[PDB]
Amino acid sequence: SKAFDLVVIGAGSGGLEAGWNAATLYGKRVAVVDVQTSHGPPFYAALGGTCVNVGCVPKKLMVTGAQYMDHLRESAGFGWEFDGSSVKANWKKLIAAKNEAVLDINKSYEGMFNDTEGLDFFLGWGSLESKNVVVVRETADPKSAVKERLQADHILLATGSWPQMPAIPGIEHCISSNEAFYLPEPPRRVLTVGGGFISVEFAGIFNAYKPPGGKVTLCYRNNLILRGFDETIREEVTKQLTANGIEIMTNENPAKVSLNTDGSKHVTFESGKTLDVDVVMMAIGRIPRTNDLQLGNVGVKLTPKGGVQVDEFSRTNVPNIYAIGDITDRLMLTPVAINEGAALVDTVFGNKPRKTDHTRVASAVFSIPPIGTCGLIEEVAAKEFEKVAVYMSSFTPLMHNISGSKYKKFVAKIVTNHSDGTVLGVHLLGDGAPEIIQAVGVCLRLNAKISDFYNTIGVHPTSAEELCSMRTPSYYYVKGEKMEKLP
Amino acid sequence: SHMSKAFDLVVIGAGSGGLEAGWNAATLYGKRVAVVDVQTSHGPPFYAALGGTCVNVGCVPKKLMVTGAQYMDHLRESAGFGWEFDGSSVKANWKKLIAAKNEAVLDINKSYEGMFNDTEGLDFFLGWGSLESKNVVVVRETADPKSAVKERLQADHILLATGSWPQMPAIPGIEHCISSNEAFYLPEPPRRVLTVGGGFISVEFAGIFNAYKPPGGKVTLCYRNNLILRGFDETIREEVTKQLTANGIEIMTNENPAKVSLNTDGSKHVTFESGKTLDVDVVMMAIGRIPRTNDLQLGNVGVKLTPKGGVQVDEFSRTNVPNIYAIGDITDRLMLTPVAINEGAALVDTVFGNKPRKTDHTRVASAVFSIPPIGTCGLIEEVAAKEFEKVAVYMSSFTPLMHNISGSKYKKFVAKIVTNHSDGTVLGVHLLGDGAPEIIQAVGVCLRLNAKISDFYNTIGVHPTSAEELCSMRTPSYYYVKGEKMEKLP
Ligand SMILES: Cc1cc2nc3c(=O)[nH]c(=O)nc-3n(C[C@H](O)[C@H](O)[C@H](O)COP(=O)(O)OP(=O)(O)OC[C@H]3O[C@@H](n4cnc5c(N)ncnc54)[C@H](O)[C@@H]3O)c2cc1C
Ligand SMILES: Cc1cc2nc3c(=O)[nH]c(=O)nc-3n(C[C@H](O)[C@H](O)[C@H](O)COP(=O)(O)OP(=O)(O)OC[C@H]3O[C@@H](n4cnc5c(N)ncnc54)[C@H](O)[C@@H]3O)c2cc1C
Ligand SMILES: [Cl-]
Ligand SMILES: [Cl-]
Ligand SMILES: [Cl-]
Ligand SMILES: [Cl-]
Ligand code: NA
Ligand code: NA
Repeated sequence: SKAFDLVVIGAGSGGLEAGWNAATLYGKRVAVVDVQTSHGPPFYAALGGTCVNVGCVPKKLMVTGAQYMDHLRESAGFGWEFDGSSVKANWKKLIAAKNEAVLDINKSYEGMFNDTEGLDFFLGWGSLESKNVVVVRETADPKSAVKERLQADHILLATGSWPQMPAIPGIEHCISSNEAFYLPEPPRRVLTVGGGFISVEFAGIFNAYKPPGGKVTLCYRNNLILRGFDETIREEVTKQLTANGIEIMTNENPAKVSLNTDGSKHVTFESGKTLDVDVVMMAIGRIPRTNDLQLGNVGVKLTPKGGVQVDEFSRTNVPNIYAIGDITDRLMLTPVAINEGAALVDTVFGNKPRKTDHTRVASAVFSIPPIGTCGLIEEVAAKEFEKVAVYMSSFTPLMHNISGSKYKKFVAKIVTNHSDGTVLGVHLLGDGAPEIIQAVGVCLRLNAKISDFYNTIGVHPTSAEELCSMRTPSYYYVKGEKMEKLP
Repeated sequence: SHMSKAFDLVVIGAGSGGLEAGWNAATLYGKRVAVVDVQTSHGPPFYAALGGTCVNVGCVPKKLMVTGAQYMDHLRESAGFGWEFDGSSVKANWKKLIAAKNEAVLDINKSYEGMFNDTEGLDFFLGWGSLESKNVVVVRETADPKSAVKERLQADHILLATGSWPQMPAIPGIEHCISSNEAFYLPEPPRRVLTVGGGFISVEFAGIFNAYKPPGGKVTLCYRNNLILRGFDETIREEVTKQLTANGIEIMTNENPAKVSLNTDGSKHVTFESGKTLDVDVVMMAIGRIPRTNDLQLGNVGVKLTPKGGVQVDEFSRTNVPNIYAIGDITDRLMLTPVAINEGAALVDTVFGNKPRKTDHTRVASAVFSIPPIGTCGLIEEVAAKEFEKVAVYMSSFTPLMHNISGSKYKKFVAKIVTNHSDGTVLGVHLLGDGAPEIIQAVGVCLRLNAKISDFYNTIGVHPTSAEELCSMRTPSYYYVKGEKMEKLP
């Protein structure tokens, strides 16, 4: 048995931040537990968390790889000549370079533990034995061989989320994003199930790397992909995915999946339609990872959705037990889990309580082309503010009339409280959107108004400068109703 | 008819500034406006045309050409992500680039053309504008004041918006050299080229010629002092030098051409002041741009010039003559299109809108489209350090993740924030690497709202991006205390 000031269950974004800050800013004794030290099967997430191993970082590399499909084709407009028939996308080379890059980060975090005093790493499955004891076991079976027992005065739960699998017959024929990262070969025909950013991002990855005669289909059970994003943007990205050869099946949901004699999958939709594919990747949701923690042993309370319930400072119902990051089922983003972990350790080991602000958080979707957003979409703004204005600009950038990708419209929309000009949200679609939106998140912390954008001098020629050129609302919401003139 | 025409405002120069002023005077305030320019569409002999330098031989076509040049990196970098193709078959077709560019520019030319037909009170006159007197602009067939008169335009107010022009140094064999204007029209990409100058135009062109050079080629950039891009962040100056070298560009600093002659094969033989020599197919001089005031006949009305040669103006763009104003590059200040545009809008609001307004020339964001590019806004540290007793510099430099796989590990991203350490106010932000021009725009908005470093640091990052580094810097890398560089406060 071993003592500590902080035991962190889960060496991911939120937990490495919390642990690192405690060991180094406040010189506490920290233990951190995870099930695996390097990425991949069988447990996928590992030292560094979801982001590093099966998340933001490898997805970004693979989206970057998929973008060359457009680049190679678009180069001809600017005079570039080569043998187009010689072009092939080697997925194994992609995956191998991606794995090497992720493994470098893994080795780097191992070195971080070996080099930082008062921060120890424990390999295996952690769970709550009592209010101040964490057990680590050989496997996730609450019953396997104990490896270590750790008493702790404070306990941080930061075990993240896991893909949700619907309970349809044949679900075990489907993969999740976890397995997608390791596919031996690029699927020829693939169905991504879901309308959110993971389904959209992988559909473009697979679309770029599919072999000759490939097809990517994305299905979603409701009418329009990317619920929660700007409505013009959802429509436009739908249109740009279609122009790049992806087939979008809206109002469709798998009812079952079966095995074909050749090893491919036979998907039957609730509507009766059928599709044969090599891979069915479910990306319908991620759920808080709470099962393995034996939370009953101490009474830590859950919300009706399955998140560990927390107050604004991340405290559970049981004193000295905390929860940050995806396990709380709030904003599922890496930097938000990091900010929670830092605010928590500031509150508990330093002294200036700090709470994470969950409004006006900027985020991105690495679709092709990508989306960058911060703050409210207009239909949510229309329910809290009596007068809302929407400034909108949309057009194909001149580089994309030369490249031949004419379908590539840039969209910039600014939503305001029309009573005092306060910017409430900014929504972007087009090359560079994720990069443009970062400093827009700072603007929103400063309560920028539309006149602060419009009075700023443009950087020319950029897409971003569009945000500084809008003076006149394209339309309004008054008391929740959409209209073109103010009444 | 054979009678002069009358206007509230005559603008000489239909470019960035003049078109903004004219359009706004006509459409917002119902003035009667004339705009004069020398050519309706781009290209020789006069290069700039309706739409200005920006549209014809500046921002717009250079960005299309830098975008074309970036495919050289994209093609190469694709291999690290598993793209395979016949490398040996790769050609850069400069003539296709130039054709595509001319066609895009000409489309813009044509759309300005129809704006004039349907805008009531906004008229275009072709030829050369000069001041005959306080209320009469004469338009002539050429820049020579003896050339024939095409029109006389009566004007209550006159706006000088004639922009700037490349400067040519008076060295022997200067006639064998070209400027950026000709560079846009060269029939063939040069095998060997010297770009003379260390400013943005020389650097951006070096990148473009480097991508499109034929098989045995070489781009050399020379600069008379010791480090390119004066006026920019010093770290970024040194790093951009390294990245350009890494891409096969030869940077010769502390070198200056003394003379140029023709070898017997027709190539250019450049001798430097050091006595070093270089043979090239093209010498592009880009040592500076000067205000275009010579053709205006300013002596006729007594408009004063600064020592530097620009039209002297007050904060409201007024000259020493009551109803004659000047904006844009002719005033030899900040030579940027959106600055000319903002000056034009402010001037018109002031004169005809009764809502006085002056352009703010501080904290203007701007970009260099070098490969890799720069985005910058506000003070560089050594300027800040002369004005503020305590200055903190936050600095981060990293290889973005993609370049761990691409092959281009030399592509370091640099992000610097310079602050007044007494109260945390951001004084300057300086960025080098892919996306920097796009990231920096909203930074301009932050600086105009007096952001502090903690406004940055408390903002949650968008992950994974390069921009998020701006919102993860909490501890100075170093300081200046009463002008003195030091890694810690005393
Ligand atoms: C495909 C995909 C793409 C994504 N892209 C982005 C993006 O672009 N930008 C963004 O901001 N966010 C992105 N995310 C979300 C981001 O990955 C998460 O929000 C983030 O990782 C949450 O961090 P966390 O600390 O809550 O959990 P995690 O980082 O998931 O860490 C949990 C850790 O706990 C370990 N663990 C679980 N149970 C136990 C146990 N009982 N004992 C010991 N260890 C355990 C796991 O092995 C894991 O390493 C993406 C997610 C996915 C799935
Ligand atoms: C190569 C290059 C690249 C550039 N890149 C950028 C960039 O990326 N971003 C940026 O912001 N700025 C850029 N600039 C600068 C930008 O082009 C100028 O700051 C801007 O055009 C200034 O606008 P203006 O209205 O002062 O003058 P202009 O746009 O130059 O307009 C002046 C007009 O007056 C006309 N004219 C001149 N004399 C007369 C006369 N006597 N009678 C009638 N008409 C006349 C000319 O034909 C011209 O059309 C670049 C410039 C160059 C040369
Ligand atoms: Cl769905
Ligand atoms: Cl819907
Ligand atoms: Cl060619
Ligand atoms: Cl020089
Ligand atoms: Na350690
Ligand atoms: Na931050």
